[PDB]
Amino acid sequence: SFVEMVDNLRGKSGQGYYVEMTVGSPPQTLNILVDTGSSNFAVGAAPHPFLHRYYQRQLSSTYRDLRKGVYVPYTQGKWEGELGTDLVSIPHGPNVTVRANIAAITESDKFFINGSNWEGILGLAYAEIARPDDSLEPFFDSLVKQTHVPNLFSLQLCGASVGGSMIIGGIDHSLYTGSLWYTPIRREWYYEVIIVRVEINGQDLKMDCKEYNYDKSIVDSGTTNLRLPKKVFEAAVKSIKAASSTEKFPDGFWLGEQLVCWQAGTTPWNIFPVISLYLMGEVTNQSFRITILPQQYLRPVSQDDCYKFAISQSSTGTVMGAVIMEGFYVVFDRARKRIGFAVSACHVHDEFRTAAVEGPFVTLDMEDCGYN
Ligand SMILES: COc1ccc([C@H](Cc2cc([N+](=O)[O-])ccc2OC)c2c[nH]c(N)n2)cc1F
Repeated sequence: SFVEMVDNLRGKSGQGYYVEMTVGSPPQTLNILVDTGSSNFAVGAAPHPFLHRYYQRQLSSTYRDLRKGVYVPYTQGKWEGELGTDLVSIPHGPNVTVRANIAAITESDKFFINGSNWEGILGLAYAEIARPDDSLEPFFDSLVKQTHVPNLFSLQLCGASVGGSMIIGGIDHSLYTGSLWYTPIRREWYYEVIIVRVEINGQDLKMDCKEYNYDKSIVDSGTTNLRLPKKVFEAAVKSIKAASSTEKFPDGFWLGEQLVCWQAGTTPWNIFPVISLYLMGEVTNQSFRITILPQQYLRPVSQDDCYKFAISQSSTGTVMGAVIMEGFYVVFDRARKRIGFAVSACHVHDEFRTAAVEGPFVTLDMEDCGYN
């Protein structure tokens, strides 16, 4: 089972992964970004230069107008829409059709990306961060309530046309290897977690573990990079720099501005360190760590192989984005309020190193790593 859902994700590097969904009756097909960093089901519902398709409510016999608007400011830009409901389904997902809240995006400024394969967003986080308020039930919540699909989904984000799998309602064994280790979901808004220790090539970053989670640490498929707090990013980069000093790179590379290139097939992966995040475990004083390779944080972008540094600075806490998720099979066990990590069956590595998920490790005062 779940074979119907395997490989149901596609994507364009740096733009996220999208699943195919249909909305309305008769069904209208759209590509919806899979975002565990937001909680709205929003879709383009009016003409736009970047949208080559859009939700046409007037053509759905099953549409219902909630007669309420929503205004979402996004960085330097925004989107606005009319809230409503309609029948939604996932062609390559569970065989269910559900009535869900839909934010019909009717106006936007600097939101939709020029030439992006997706026309909407599927916010899989919790209601607390749903716009305009926590009373707009997130899609996955309606899905679970209206069907018998277990309260759980898993993501295998593979990279370099990127692809992956979103398994709704189960765990597909062929998507990972070894063990799944679970970290508790600290609070149900974002998929917030607690990082209790960071290593660069085995060397402890040695910071107040509260810094790692300041002001929070989330798992966000809607973010490309691994984004770390300023103090943490600064330390991580210093350490990553030291670890790879056999070659020097322009300060622009460490800022994600400049690229770094090598003769096709000669990328010096080994001079780059691995990165380990220790996550709070399910058992007392027990943690586990997930380790990613340069193949994860060096985003491929001629007859050379060129890459961009995919670790960047955050002011809104740690974001375990695609850079992290692409090394692992990530299980969002909402039912049990925990997130599973297993080595991904599709992650990119070489013959000497591999992403890892190891445990347990004795760790005291893990609660103290949580920032308030
Ligand atoms: C409910 O309101 C929003 C939901 C999601 C986003 C973006 C989605 C997005 C993802 C990627 N992407 O690269 O996956 C690129 C561009 C995007 O928006 C244009 C986002 C930001 N962070 C998260 N989790 N998602 C912005 C919103 F205003």
